[PDB]
Amino acid sequence: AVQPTKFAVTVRQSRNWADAKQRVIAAYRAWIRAAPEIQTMYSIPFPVSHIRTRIRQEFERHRYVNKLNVVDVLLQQSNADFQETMNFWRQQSHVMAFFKELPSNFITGFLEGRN
Amino acid sequence: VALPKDAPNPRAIPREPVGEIKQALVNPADKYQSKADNLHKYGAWLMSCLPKYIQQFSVWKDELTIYICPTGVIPVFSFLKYNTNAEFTQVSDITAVDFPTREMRFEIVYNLLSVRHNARIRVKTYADEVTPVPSITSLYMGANWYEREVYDMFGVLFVGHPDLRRIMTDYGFEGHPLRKDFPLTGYTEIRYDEEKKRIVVEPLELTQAFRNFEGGSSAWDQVGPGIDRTPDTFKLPTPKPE
Amino acid sequence: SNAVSITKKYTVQSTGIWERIRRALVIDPNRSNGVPLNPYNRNPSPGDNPPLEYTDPVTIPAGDIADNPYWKRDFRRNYPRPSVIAQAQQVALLSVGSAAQPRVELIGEEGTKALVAAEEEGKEKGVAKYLEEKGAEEAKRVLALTGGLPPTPSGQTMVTGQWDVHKYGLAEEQSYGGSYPCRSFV
Amino acid sequence: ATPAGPPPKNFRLPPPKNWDEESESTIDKVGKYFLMTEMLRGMYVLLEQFFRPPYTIYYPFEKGPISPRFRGEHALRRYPSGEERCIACKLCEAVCPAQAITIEAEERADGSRRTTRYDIDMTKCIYCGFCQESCPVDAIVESPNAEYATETREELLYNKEKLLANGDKWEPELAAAIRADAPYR
Amino acid sequence: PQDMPPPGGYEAVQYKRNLPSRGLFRPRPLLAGAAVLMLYGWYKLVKGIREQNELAREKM
Amino acid sequence: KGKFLVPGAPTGLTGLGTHPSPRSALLYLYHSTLEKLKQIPEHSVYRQSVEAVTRHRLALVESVVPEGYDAWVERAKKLLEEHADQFDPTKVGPEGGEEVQGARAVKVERDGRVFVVSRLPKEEDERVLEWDGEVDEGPELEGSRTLEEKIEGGLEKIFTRRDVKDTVGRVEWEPEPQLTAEQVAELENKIGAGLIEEVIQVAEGELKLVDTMVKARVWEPLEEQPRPGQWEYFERKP
Amino acid sequence: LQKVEVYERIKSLLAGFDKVNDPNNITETAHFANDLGLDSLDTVEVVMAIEEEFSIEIPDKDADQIHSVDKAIEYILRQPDA
Ligand SMILES: *P(=O)(O)OCC(C)(C)[C@H](O)C(=O)NCCC(=O)NCCSC(=O)CCCCCCCCCCCCC
Ligand code: SF4
Ligand code: SF4
Repeated sequence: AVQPTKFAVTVRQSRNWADAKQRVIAAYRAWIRAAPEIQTMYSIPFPVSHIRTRIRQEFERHRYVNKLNVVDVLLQQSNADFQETMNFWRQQSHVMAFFKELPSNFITGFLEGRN
Repeated sequence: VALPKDAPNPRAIPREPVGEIKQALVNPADKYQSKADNLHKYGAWLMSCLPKYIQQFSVWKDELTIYICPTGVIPVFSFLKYNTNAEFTQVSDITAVDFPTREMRFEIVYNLLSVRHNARIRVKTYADEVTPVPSITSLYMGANWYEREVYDMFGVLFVGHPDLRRIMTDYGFEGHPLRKDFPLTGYTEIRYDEEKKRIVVEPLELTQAFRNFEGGSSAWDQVGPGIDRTPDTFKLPTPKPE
Repeated sequence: SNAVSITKKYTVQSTGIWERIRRALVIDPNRSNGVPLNPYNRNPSPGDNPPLEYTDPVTIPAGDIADNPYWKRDFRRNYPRPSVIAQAQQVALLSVGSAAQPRVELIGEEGTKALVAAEEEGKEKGVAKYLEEKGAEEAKRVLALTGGLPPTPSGQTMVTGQWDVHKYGLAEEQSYGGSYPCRSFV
Repeated sequence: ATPAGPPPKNFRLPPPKNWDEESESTIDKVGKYFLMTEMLRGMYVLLEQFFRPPYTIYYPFEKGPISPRFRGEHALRRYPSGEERCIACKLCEAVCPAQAITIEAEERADGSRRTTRYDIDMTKCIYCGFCQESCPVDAIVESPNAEYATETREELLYNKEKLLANGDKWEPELAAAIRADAPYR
Repeated sequence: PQDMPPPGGYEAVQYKRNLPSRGLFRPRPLLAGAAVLMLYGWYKLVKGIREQNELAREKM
Repeated sequence: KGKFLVPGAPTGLTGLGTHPSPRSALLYLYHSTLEKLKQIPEHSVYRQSVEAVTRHRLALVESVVPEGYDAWVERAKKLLEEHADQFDPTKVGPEGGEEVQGARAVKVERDGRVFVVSRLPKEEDERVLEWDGEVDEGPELEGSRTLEEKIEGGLEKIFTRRDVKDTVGRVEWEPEPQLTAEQVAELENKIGAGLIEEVIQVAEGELKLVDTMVKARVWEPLEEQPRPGQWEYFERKP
Repeated sequence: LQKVEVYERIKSLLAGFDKVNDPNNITETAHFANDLGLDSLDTVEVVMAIEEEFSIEIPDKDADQIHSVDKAIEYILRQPDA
């Protein structure tokens, strides 16, 4: 067959919640380990602290998931997004599209038009 | 112009006239009955060899479809690759169809070829946004990229697939554009920005909105029900009178 | 050699001495230069072809004014329905046979009650269970449906009058002779 | 691989020939190797091309050939009286595969069914001809004109004023193309 | 009428491979003529160098 | 010269060469398959199908006997029975031995049929063949070594391995007569599945399929009933 | 390395982390979760910070084991890099 690429990971299902628990930590660790390496690959002018902050928030939005089959789709997406980033397939515009650098009240929203 | 000695002007040749043209009417479905019996027996035979997985089969004109449950993807395709009467050694294609009315949204449709028997066969299974499907990349090297297209376009995981990632969409792209609920023009669009000196992403605005003329569809049903063409050998008997 | 003469090839020709010169110094004097003939090629232009000359063709039955209702040629609305067999009534077809090859007589009444049972037993227990209790000879009768061996899948040619495998054979004339690794098949 | 049934006659290749079974003479084989013989033939074939007429035409003084069916830029056409042929049925707006046509109609001052808006986005069009195929009255046509390249994209947003002006200018060919191509439609 | 072929049909075209071996590119005549050029050239060379060595004797 | 096919000669299909022994190989493959089906219940149509197809094709391969087969099989019995130690897989391993640069052979049983698989040392040119083709395990361990390292080195092989030229207690196994290239075509006209090399690869994939069917238990009741509406499409009520 | 040297730098890093509940609770036998108030992701960041400071790579198997300061100290001594 054709060779899987450098960070290609075989798609496998989580055995139990302990499996998923350990994989999510492995994925979060691997992301924040790579933040210094992302910065010089993509010439990020922000410091690495901001990059790791964004990694933390992406993981935090899936914090309250209690379904193995939703976590494994999520562990799939991060694996592909990690592989995509580390092999430098995406470019600076894609990585900067990921950093964003709604009205806070009804009355603020009303006065400007909806938002 | 130096004309060749034996090439006459071909337009200058008179064509004999043709007048009344007779043309017989043909139902193009009638040629497919001489193998209707055979396509139903083959589909029935598979139903009996592999009754753990094969739910139903249908025969339309010359196409035989096999319906299976997703947990049987490996054994069924192993049977269709290696059996003597089932030397289906190519995967022509692997695609998905979205049916949002169905709990299992996605219909995974594989198409196989058997050059030994000059035969084609269709196998269909189902998945949803969270149920994965067993990959067939261990039996068919050529299925690697098809399953990547289903995953990219519809969002179906293929457990066991090596290197399952996007193949069609842009790199940072989010969403599965062949889903029915995915809008035709998407959510974002790009432009080069003068202030930032790069390509940036923005929420999608359109100078002229897409005009869906689907509401002009006929108020009257135009096709009807069709006909039944099942052979007698696959219909139940009728109780004769008295 | 399998060359046709230059004099039939509808290209601009050499003449006189330059014809003699060119046949002296080329590799094949029957090869053409590829330059079409101004009097013959695309002459007249399609934009000066007379309109009255072309006649739009109507076939006798479809286009007749008195021997075709539309409904006897409405082949689109006579489209085949897919014929779907499930395990619930594959057990049935094994239980009592088929309008072609029935198993038992099913004479009059008291046969209908057996007819529903064959369908009912299929819906209650499937094919694997059906073969379990009838044993191995029911499975052997399954192969009897195809003459004893498993059926062959249907071929897609019908060039011989029956749907079959196309029989590839080596072509009578091999264009590369035997000199080159490309062989010719029919 | 091969068809099911009897294997093709003589499908199995003959056994390989050895070095001393090849029936070519050493003088020929070595001569061809050292004299670069097959490539001298290719050099010669280029020589006789060198003494053949070229294929080149001198655009724009000479133009390549186009047919009556050729699909170029759009034009709106008129009857012999100067009345617009367009009646606002909207069929071409419906059939467009690229949604490049936007039409607004009303009853005109004299009660006539005529368009008020007629736009073709010439940067959305696919030049398929489906719009002229569907016209009931031969209004929208594609001219034989292909040379209309512009400095800006605003110059490619044709309104009714630009499209009628195109028909008013190109009518003699539009009529001669329809004349030559009508019986086949 | 529609665009039809002529009554008897068109005459056959040439499609079979046609690359006929031309004597201009055969390895026997090319080798032989090369040997004649190469042997005559050495003949003139023997005459030339013998004369130049004699021309050298006179200059010395 | 043209009596027999030449093993490894290209067949016209790329990567497919001429089989050194196609007849016995099909019997080995067919008998091996007829053995693995026995772990399937008799009411399985999959068993009956494969069992039917393989036996039908088996009787055809038997119908084409090579010349002198009876004479050789009588000789070859008197070799296996007299020197069973030499060809015993439990004694010489499944690969026929350890010395690849000499001849090797084991006796194998399928359905009760007896097979002898031989590994003639690979035919390579004299000028690129070092030590007769011996296997290079690398330099012997020298210097101060621990016993375990000497064990891991292969030190027990001095007392079991054989000098290839040492042939007194052994008999040279002559293999089976082969099919004359006419018979190969005649056999494959009966089978009708292409070249006999094609027939062989379909047979061996057929052998490996049985293990997957057995594990999956493909003859047991349906796993997942399709839920309501699962296979509904856009059909119009009849 | 020196045990006191490979511990002094940890206290500065751990106190330097933004949102520990209080810098006094860091001891030689303090737990990240029970004492220092760090959840799963905070603890993974702390091992990540420790590895960067010591210029060593902490593998997935032993990275999980570091849930307390003492475990970090023993691993740092065990791994031969500084
Ligand atoms: P502790 O017991 O508190 O454990 C914490 C965790 C998070 C493990 C939870 O308790 C938990 O189990 N929750 C469910 C699992 C979860 O949080 N999510 C599933 C993991 S996949 C995921 O979250 C992917 C996030 C997005 C992709 C990775 C982030 C990086 C994106 C790109 C960064 C920059 C690139 C340019
Ligand atoms: S189809 Fe022709 S006539 Fe009708 S609205 Fe369009 S341009 Fe006008
Ligand atoms: S030719 Fe152009 S304007 Fe006409 S239908 Fe096609 S895309 Fe639309």
